[PDB]
Amino acid sequence: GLPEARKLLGLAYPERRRLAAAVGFLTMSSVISMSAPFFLGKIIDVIYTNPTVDYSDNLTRLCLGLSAVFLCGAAANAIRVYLMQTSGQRIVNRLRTSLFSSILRQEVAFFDKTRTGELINRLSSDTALLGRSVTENLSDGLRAGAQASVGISMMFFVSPNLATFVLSVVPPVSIIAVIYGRYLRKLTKVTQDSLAQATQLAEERIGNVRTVRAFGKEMTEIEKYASKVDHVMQLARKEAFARAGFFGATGLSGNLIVLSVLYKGGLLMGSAHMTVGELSSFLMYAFWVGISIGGLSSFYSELMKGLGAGGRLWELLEREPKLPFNEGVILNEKSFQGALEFKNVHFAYPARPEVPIFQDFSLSIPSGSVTALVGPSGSGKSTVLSLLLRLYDPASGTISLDGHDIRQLNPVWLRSKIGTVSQEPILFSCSIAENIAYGADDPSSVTAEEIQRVAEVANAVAFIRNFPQGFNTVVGEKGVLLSGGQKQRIAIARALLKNPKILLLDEATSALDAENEYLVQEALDRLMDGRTVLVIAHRLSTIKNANMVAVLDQGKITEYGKHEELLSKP
Amino acid sequence: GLPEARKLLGLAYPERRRLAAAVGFLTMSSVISMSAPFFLGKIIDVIYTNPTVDYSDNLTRLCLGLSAVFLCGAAANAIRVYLMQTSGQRIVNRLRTSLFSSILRQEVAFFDKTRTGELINRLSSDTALLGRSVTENLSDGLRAGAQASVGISMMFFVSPNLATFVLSVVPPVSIIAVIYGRYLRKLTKVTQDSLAQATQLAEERIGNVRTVRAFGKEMTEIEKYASKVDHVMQLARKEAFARAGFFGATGLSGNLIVLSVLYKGGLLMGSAHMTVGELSSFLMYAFWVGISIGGLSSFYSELMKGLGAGGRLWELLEREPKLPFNEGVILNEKSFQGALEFKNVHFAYPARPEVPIFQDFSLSIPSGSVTALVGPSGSGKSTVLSLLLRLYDPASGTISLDGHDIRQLNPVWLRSKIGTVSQEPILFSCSIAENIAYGADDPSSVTAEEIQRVAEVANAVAFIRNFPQGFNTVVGEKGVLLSGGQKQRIAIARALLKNPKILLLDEATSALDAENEYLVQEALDRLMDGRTVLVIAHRLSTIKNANMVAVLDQGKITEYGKHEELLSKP
Ligand SMILES: CCCCCCCCCCCCO[C@@H]1O[C@H](CO)[C@@H](O[C@H]2O[C@H](CO)[C@@H](O)[C@H](O)[C@H]2O)[C@H](O)[C@H]1O
Ligand SMILES: CCCCCCCCCCCCO[C@@H]1O[C@H](CO)[C@@H](O[C@H]2O[C@H](CO)[C@@H](O)[C@H](O)[C@H]2O)[C@H](O)[C@H]1O
Ligand SMILES: CCCCCCCCCCCCO[C@@H]1O[C@H](CO)[C@@H](O[C@H]2O[C@H](CO)[C@@H](O)[C@H](O)[C@H]2O)[C@H](O)[C@H]1O
Ligand SMILES: CCCCCCCCCCCCO[C@@H]1O[C@H](CO)[C@@H](O[C@H]2O[C@H](CO)[C@@H](O)[C@H](O)[C@H]2O)[C@H](O)[C@H]1O
Repeated sequence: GLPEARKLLGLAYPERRRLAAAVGFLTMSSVISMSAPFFLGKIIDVIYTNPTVDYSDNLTRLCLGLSAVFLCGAAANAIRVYLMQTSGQRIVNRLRTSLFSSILRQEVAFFDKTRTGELINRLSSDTALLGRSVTENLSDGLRAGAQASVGISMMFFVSPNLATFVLSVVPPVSIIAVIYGRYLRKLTKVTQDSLAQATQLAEERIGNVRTVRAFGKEMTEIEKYASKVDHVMQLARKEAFARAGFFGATGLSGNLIVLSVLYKGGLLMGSAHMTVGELSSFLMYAFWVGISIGGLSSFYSELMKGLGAGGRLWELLEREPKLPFNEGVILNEKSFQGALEFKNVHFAYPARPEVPIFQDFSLSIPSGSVTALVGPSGSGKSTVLSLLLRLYDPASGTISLDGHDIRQLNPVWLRSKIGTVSQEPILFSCSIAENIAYGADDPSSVTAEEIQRVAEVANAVAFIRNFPQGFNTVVGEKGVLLSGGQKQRIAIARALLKNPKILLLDEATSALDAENEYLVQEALDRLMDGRTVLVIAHRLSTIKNANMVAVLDQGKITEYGKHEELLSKP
Repeated sequence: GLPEARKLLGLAYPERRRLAAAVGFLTMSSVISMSAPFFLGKIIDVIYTNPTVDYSDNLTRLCLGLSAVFLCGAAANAIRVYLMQTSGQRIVNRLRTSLFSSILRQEVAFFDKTRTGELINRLSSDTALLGRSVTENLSDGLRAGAQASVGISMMFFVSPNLATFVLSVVPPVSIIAVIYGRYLRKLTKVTQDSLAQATQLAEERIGNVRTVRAFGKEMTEIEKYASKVDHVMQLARKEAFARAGFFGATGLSGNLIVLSVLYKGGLLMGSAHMTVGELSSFLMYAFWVGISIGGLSSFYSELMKGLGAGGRLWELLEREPKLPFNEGVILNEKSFQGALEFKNVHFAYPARPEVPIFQDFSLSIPSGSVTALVGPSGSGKSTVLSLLLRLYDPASGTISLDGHDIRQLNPVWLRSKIGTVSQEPILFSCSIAENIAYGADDPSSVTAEEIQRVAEVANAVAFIRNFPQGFNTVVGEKGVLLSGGQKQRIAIARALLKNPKILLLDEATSALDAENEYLVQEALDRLMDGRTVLVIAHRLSTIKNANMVAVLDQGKITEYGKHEELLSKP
């Protein structure tokens, strides 16, 4: 309501001087324009009164004068439109940057409960709506509002009898038409509800054609759908009958209302209360009020749509992340060794809080050691990485870095010290070089020599240069699809460029081939060297060579020790 | 072109009598309507010539007569709209059923290369377009075409000088405006291309916020996006300048063209070549031609859109499935025993033809035996089920049922004999009872007693009745979410109701809990009894108890025999 309009006020505020200039051009053009029916009525009565008089010179002067008025009106409109559009574009730009900045500051839990599609609809559609609502739509309502105001005033000035008549007739007709319109909307909802059901059934059955086939139900589904769409046709016929009636009734009413004005006006002329010019003026103003009422109606719908968008954008713009974005301490070179400690950690994902991942999880990972995490569910093991990068906070317990609770540190800084290599790595739809550069604190500051060096160590340089575009080859989803081994080696190149003291590896037991597996293992060994390594082990070789082995069973470290001492225990 | 219009012809053909009646009402209304500027010009000249004459009785008779004309016109419009809408609805209904029927007849390979979203856009949007293109849009172009035709003819009848003048002036202005319009479209594309890039970047980075966080790149992405949207603003300002110029130029040109007609017309009146009424008639017809040109323009855009839709729908309607839908033999009771044979089967999925799944795969599954399929990739093992249900055909080799190549049999029938229980079952968004009933050849013919019986055997009846709605509980995605064990037991209830001689089980090694695992194993044992079972084994108990064990290595049966004889072999 009142604080909503206050937010729309401040939104247009940085552009107040452009919008004021444009409103000034809009007022000038709209009010000068409103004078034409009045002056046309005077000319109509002049021709009527004097049919024997030569009007060539007046006409030539008037048409030369009107040319000049039209050139001015065109210049004023050009300026007004440019000022309005550019004002909106600046507002939408400020909405895009502000909205994107807030979204990326939110905790992972927020993304867990919010769909990417909805956030993109807010960044696309809602920013467009909100931007034009305080500009184009505000100008549109302002013109229509002034033109109904001037029009109605001019109808009463031209003839207080005919204006009072129109004002007594239109409202009852408009009220009845609104009630008929609301009925027609309900018959439309009934049809579109039924059509939505049929389309959802169709979508489900196409999407699960393998299950449909498997049970020999293609013919059944075809007949089911045919029954649903035959019922839609039944509803659509009822709707069509009500729509035909409405268009007939509103059309007749519109025509008869105009006819009544021509008839009452015709009689007022005969009785000398009015001239033909005066009636012409009245009808032009009445028609202009009609259009202006339409304009105010369209302005109200777009204002409500823009306020709807406004509520959705102020929701994210004002959202305070439930986890700090760039806040906390940084450790010095002397104190940062890369030792990690889990102490009585309890955790369940925000989306599935009913499923406990950790239940009193304690694990001590000393500096420069290789600790192999072993256990049943990989969901539990993979969650360790998420908590170490503080994507989430434990429900209970603490995670410490060199004795410091990771909550007391700058999360951006914490993450710069912890590198990761996934079973299935994520590469953005940009060049290989940009993807590798991403590892650096400053990816625009990396040299081609640094990118090439880590690409050699990661055993990635040969397949990259074997691309026609080389390091300029656009990868990701929207680009060139890479093999699992190729994606992993670029992930290792990125890790090497990051150069973290702590490394978290998730071993890929799902897929690896004779050619890739060798060059990936060789690169992973070079990467693992001189770093605190936490590895979700699947390969027997990494478990035997690891300094320690941790058994994760039902979200707790049940057994911990060297691989050999673990075989002789149970 | 010519065969395209021939298809649109036949589309409207079943509704030819409704559409003819509506066109008749459209022609009547449009041609009677076109007479009003002519008759208004005569009345204008009558008032002008006789200002001293009482016209009250003529006006009252004319307004009573026009009331009757308006009541007729309203009735004709109501009928015309109803006939047009209902004709389109019948056409769209025939397009929905025909299109859905063709889609579900297509082989699984088709769905492998076609997105569900695209098929739903063809069933939603394109059926709507095509249906209104031969109805509403055809009527719209027909009215506008007749009204430009009558209008232009009437402009020449009213004044061949002024009509020739307008015809010499509008085309040069229209050509120049088209060239300026095409330029403005290119500046718009440049802006919207840039905006699409920025939005895609935003979508990717929001969608991969975990990777962005992990490398401390939230601030980098925010600044990257801000750079892209600042560049969009630069393009949008250039576009805004060209749009402002175009609206200024087209506005001025429009106004000056009308002014030229008022001036030339004004001079023709002075020289006695025309009357005020005649000029009024001419301007009304000129304005009506203007609107009609707009109407023909809108009709051409919608005709092209509808032809675009038409090409996409005739593509699927005329597509011949690359695998038979409901064609082939059925075996008798005596000859159907449920014995299966794979002979030198070679296969690679249509989407990934570079990856061979089977390379000379041969496996003999005798009637009433339990064969356990064991091996590395589960992708290979799961493909056996797809080939047995003939969702695909082998590239080489044969699959036989009781000595008959499954290609020679009716695939619907073949599938009625082969049941399946997946690790992750598929349940539609309908009642539990409807989901269970799906197993039957006639799911509407199953009794509540039959559904309850299989639900008891499947150990499903207790959790189903423990639902507030019971067997009426809507499950699937759009409904009540069930546990893995609950979904599996309903899958077993459906299998029991199907009562197949052959059963294909995919053992769920991913998830199973102490409570579910017992009741699911008990139900699976009752289901496995007296049937030819092929089980993708993960549980050691099922491999030891199985009649035979088949080792699948690199898409071939490397070792086959009893579990004990297999341990002493390598
Ligand atoms: C859905 C559509 C609904 C439309 C409703 C139609 C309503 C009918 C319209 C009737 C119009 C004619 O209305 C008629 O106007 C004249 C002229 O002002 C009035 O006539 C009276 O007042 C005028 C002055 O105003 C005097 O000159 C005249 O001598 C006197 O008789 C009539 O009292 C009135 O009945
Ligand atoms: C569908 C219906 C379409 C018809 C629309 C309504 C037409 C009404 C019928 C004709 C009534 C004629 O009414 C007549 O008009 C003229 C012109 O204004 C009036 O004339 C008055 O104004 C004109 C200026 O236009 C002066 O030149 C004249 O000295 C003055 O008396 C007459 O005093 C009046 O009697
Ligand atoms: C972007 C907008 C472009 C708009 C272009 C504007 C073009 C200029 C319009 C000029 C209109 C006036 O055009 C003028 O009309 C009169 C009246 O017919 C013509 O006049 C001539 O023919 C008429 C008959 O038709 C005779 O009665 C008259 O005595 C004779 O001089 C002039 O030869 C012509 O020049
Ligand atoms: C922005 C410009 C707006 C103005 C639009 C154009 C107006 C032109 C200027 C006035 C010219 C007046 O021209 C004058 O019109 C009248 C009315 O048709 C003509 O009169 C003719 O028709 C009328 C019927 O309407 C008859 O009653 C009359 O007997 C007959 O001669 C005159 O012979 C002509 O000289």
